[PDB]
Amino acid sequence: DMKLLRYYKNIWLNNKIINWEISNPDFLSKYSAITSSIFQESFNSVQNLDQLLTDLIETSFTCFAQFVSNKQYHQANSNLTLLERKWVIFITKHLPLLILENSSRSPRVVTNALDNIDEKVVKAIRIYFTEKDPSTSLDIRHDFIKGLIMLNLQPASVINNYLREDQMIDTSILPTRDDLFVRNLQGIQEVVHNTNSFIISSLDTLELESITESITHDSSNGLFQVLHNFESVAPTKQREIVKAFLSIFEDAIKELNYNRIAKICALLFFNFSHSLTTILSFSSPAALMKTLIKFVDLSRNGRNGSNGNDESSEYETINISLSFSWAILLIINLTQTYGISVVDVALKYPELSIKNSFIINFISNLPNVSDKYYLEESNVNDSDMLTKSHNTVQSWLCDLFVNGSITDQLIQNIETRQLANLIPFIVKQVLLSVEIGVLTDISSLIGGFEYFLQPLLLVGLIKTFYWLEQFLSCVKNDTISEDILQGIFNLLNTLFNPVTLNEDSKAFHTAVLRLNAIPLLKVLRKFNLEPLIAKLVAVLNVSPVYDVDPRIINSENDYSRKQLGYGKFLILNENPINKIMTNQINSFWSLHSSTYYNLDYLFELIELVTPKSFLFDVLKTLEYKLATYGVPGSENKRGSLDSEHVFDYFFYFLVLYDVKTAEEASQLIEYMENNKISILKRHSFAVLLHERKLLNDLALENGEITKTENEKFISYHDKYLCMLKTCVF
Amino acid sequence: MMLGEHLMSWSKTGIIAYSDSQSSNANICLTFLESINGINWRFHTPQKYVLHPQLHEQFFYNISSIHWNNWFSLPGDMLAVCDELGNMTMLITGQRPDRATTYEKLTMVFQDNKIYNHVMPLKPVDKLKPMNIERKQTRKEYNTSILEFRWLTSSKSVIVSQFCAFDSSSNTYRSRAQQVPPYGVYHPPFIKYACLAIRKNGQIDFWYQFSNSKDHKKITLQLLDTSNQRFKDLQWLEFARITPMNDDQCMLITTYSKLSKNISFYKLHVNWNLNATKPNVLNDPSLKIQFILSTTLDPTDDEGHVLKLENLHVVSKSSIEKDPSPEILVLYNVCDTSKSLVKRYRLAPTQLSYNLRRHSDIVLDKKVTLITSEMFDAFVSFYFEDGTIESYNQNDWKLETERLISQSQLGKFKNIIASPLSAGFNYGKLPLPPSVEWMKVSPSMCGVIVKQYNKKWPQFYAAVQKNYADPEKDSINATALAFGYVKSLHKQISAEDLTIAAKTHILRISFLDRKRAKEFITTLLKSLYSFFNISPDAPKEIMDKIITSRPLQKIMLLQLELGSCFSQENIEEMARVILYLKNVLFAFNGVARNFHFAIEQISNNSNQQQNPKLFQTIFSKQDLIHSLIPVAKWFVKFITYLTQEILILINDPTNKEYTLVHGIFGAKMSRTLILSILNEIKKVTQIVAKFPETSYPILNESSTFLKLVLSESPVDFEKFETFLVDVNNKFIALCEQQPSQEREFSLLVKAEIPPEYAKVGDFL
Repeated sequence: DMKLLRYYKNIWLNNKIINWEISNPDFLSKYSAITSSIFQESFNSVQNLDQLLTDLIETSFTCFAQFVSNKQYHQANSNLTLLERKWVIFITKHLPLLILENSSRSPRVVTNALDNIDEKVVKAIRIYFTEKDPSTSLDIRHDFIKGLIMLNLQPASVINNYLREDQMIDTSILPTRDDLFVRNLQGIQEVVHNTNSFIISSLDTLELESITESITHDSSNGLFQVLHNFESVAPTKQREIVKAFLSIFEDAIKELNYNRIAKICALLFFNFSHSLTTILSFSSPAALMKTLIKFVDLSRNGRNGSNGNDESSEYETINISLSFSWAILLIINLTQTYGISVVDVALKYPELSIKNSFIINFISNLPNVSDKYYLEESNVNDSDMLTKSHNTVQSWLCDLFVNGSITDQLIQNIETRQLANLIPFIVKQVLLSVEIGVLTDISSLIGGFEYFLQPLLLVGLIKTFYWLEQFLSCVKNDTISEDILQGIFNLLNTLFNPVTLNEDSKAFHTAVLRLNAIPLLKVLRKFNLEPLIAKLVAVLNVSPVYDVDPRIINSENDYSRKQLGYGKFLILNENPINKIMTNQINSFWSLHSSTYYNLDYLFELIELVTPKSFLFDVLKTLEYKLATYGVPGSENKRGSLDSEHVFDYFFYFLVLYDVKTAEEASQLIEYMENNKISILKRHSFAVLLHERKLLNDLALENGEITKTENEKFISYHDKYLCMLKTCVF
Repeated sequence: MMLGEHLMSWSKTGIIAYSDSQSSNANICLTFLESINGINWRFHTPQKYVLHPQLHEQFFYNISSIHWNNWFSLPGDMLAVCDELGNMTMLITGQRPDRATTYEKLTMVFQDNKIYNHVMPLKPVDKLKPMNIERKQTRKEYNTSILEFRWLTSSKSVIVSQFCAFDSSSNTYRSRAQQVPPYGVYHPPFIKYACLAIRKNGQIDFWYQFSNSKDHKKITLQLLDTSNQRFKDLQWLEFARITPMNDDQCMLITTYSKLSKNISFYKLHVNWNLNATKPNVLNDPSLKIQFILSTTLDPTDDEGHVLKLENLHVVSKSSIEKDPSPEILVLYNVCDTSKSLVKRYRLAPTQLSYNLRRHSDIVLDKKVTLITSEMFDAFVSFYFEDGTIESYNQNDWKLETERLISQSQLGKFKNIIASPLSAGFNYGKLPLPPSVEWMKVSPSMCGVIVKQYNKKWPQFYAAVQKNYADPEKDSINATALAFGYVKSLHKQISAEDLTIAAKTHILRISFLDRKRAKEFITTLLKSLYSFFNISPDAPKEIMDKIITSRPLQKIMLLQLELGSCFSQENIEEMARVILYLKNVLFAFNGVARNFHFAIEQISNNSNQQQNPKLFQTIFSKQDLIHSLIPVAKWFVKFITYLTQEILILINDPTNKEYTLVHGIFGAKMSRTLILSILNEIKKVTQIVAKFPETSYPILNESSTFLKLVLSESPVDFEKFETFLVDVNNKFIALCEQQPSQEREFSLLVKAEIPPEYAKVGDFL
């Protein structure tokens, strides 16, 4: 009963932390109703607020303990750290606020909560830190108490209670006020009394050149200092800062202010000191996606009311081009590393035109470019546009490779969407021609590729880098002479190492090289070679990269006698898929091993084996273990109630992998009782169970299946519904 | 869940080897079709066997896939089965270490775990003693789990037919056969055989055996030839379909790795002879691999409905078709909608002034649960949920069962028919896939095999036609079934499935009008001769070629089964006597050639009489002639039956039940065939008289008895010899009197004389 409660609560917290639902004001209500939902019988106990906060404290600490103490059994390079940073952010940011506006400011309850923990967590944390590395080794408990001090929750005499008996902390040194302090140009810590005004004032005077070249922290801009010093922000103030961006960003879309839109996207993309992760950890990524995709979709109507007959048009067109081009880079970074799908948001919001959405089909075909150039895709049945489609290709090739200048007429007559596909087409044709031997002059091309770096033509580089590895992978296996190979690097180095960069293109060029750097580095090392890796490692070191082996980035001289793994999930012959899933069967059945409570290592494992084979190889294999060994935890093989709770562990886990939000549960109950519902959950178990339920019922009318077999299958189905309806999601 | 696409395999010789998952003592089963009482059919008794990795000297594992070597022009007897653990067990049938055996007895070649040679003849489980073997379930998908198995053909060429058209000028159907040169990868003659298997981890295997040795060799590689073993053991391929391409020694390993969520393409190259300058030094083939292309799948349709990849089946396309690029049929299902979309892609090189070009999209109204590609037929089968099957042709993706309705009749070639399915013979209400363990359309598409959970025996469903009351469609149907066998013989298929389907339609015809059904047989078998460019109205030179032809062993067998229900009818009797005369032909002339060579061996081997080899040679000379005596008794007993009917028919010429006597004499080659038998009989007796046995008088009994049985026959052979000779001359002058080609068919098959030639019947 207690074990059931703790398992259910740990999996519930893990799922809710993954699902970005911390910002939901229903967190405490669901956490309180967990106890009543788990026990079918009525449990009418008045749980006081201190009890709720204490339960949250030990639940979070034990969950983090298991999360960090299950990592040694993983592969040493099966690196997934998004959830680790997510735990850190939650425990250091939200729980202090949860106490702040949920607690009664009782110092005793905090002492009881942090004194009731086992020493196993402390021993494991210290052992792991020592193995990774006396040097200052602070734990997550110190950061928890420090945040409470800034909120006036506890006096400065409380931190000394939990400190080691030999080392104290000076009370005066610890910050005690929640006011923003920034180092000015003269070194005085200035008080930022107003947050929104500070952002807009700095944003207006912000320079796009100061993004990556300003390695030093002594920058005159206060806002840029905050990004590199993001780890020390006050607990309550960062919520205001995150909310400040949202209100400012939504207003910029309404007013069509192109200057501030492009600058904002540059800060968020690079993710200095884990800046972007905290943003999703406060606003829901769905709402952020909706406004962001509205701009990229509704921008079509904005080009029919502007006439290029003013000297500010070239300023505006560059401002328009960069505002649109940067907004694309924000989506790709979110989709690739942060695990968000563009298709899902269109289904949830009916106001988005799926069939007429250019963004949706662009991302899914990002690494692949069409061999033919089409001005419009929905009207391929017409030939009038195809006549001038070839005209555009020859017009741009002659002007950029022979004339050496870009006429203003070409830019005005073409849209950004055609440019996003025109640039990959031309570079592919030129690069392919060079490789075969059609093009033999390099020097004219080196200057030619310089024109792709202008602010007007910046959006054309997004698809250029993705195609490179597919181009390079064939090159790696194919036999290419060094004379051609050194030429390929010469043409490539022009895009990689420009001689000069404009004040609006230097940060953009680094940003695009950061999206698809990792697979490029692996292919390049398989072979003027060093500068490309030197440039690639330089742009990889500007900010941390998630789920990457740090040995790969700095493998210049380190030789640890262990082969590097470039992927999130890695498998060897010594530890094949059999051993891990046999250890999963030992955990799916007897809850052995230590790979559980790790949805990083399990969700990817499910996909690698597919939900069908994952469920098929465990459901029917359970009987063999059950028929011989028996139900663990009971010394008597009497009754099926003991085995009933064991089945609840397996079915409750599958529910969370299917249901992700609150209102979604109320609609899946109607799916079972019988269009838009199953669209979002193509790979869910619920679809697989329901599609077989209706199909075998059809055979029941025709009588090709025994009645006993049909009764067995529905037993699994009704159990899934029964827990779905009795538990609130 | 996906069905068992490779759980069962119909061997080209009729053996149905399928996986067994219910018996606790066996994992494989063998059976075949047999006739109950000449009319009905039943499957043979299941011959259960047990396969475990430790047959070389104990728990056995489940069977993953069964692949008969029926690909291309291979003999189709060497069965190699791969278990769930990844061990490839090769079983040879029809051969024993010491002698030759029938097709229902198995034998091992080698076992893989390292590979070693161990020849051992397997025995059935039921006959074997109770052994200590339990069904251990390998519920783990190992690195060595073979995804797709493919066989390698030899350098032999295969000749098949593509289609037939109705020649309205002659009001007859015409077919053209085109030779198919080998395409893809083929193993040289000096290698006994070769095979390829792709494992789920990406590791590849290449088993081969040298024709001059018994030891087996294995060469293994991995697809992802990276410098790190971290990614070597990561390629968990969901689908790995190997389609040979027209490129020399190349196989397109179309794989879909969910790790990178892209349909990656590969190319595999093999050099059979590394050192062509040293033919004597047989070097191991070298294996090479080269990455080519990778693409991402489309998320949505045109109208805004998302898609999920259900299956990735690429068709094995030869160079015959207009665009030889293989069709990558990525199936998608629109969720909560009965529609199912099948997007088609083709791989083509990138041209200057590779890539995947999208041709079109095809929408199907029902969800698909299984896809099986037909062999040597170019037919993709869509096993929908409701049991209906819609086979789309590879050429145009036009439905075969509805092609006639939508065919543009006007043109030079009309009524293009490729299979009996084009006529309209649609399968009935098949059992629902949830209850079905596995399905497989029969090779001729005439019926479907269904294995049921509660049925201990395989079922069978045939094709039915709703408009059986319309008499005008008999002309098309007979021609459609005529071409069904034409493809089967060229592919050396038994085509027992097609025989059952033809009889059921004939039976329904005979229930209403018995007269109509008889004409259906005559028209049906006539089209076979036209399709194969063999003419029973040709001059006598071609007639000798007909007797030695294999098809008469099968085309005559057709009426042996299609005419069984007709009691007291001579349609089957006429075919059997000619067929048995062929067996009678193999008796005398089969040994007349053998006996002739024994004459020369006597003279040249007369210089060593005391050697221990001549004594056995001498004994065998006079023993062989003894075994012919029982055959000669039936030979005399046969000619008396026809002579007896002569006396009976004279008194009552109006008896229709004794019309078989007319056809026997009417057959043109039979009169010559018996004359040839009488000729060699005279030659044998003359040779025996010229060269009698003198060393041992006791051995002369067999030679003397041969003379006695001929002289003591109740009817003199010389008088009977002139009987058939005179019939031939009279039946030739009648052809010049009036030209007719149906009389040749009538005297050979119908065993009757047309009413327009009633005067000819009185002469006999």
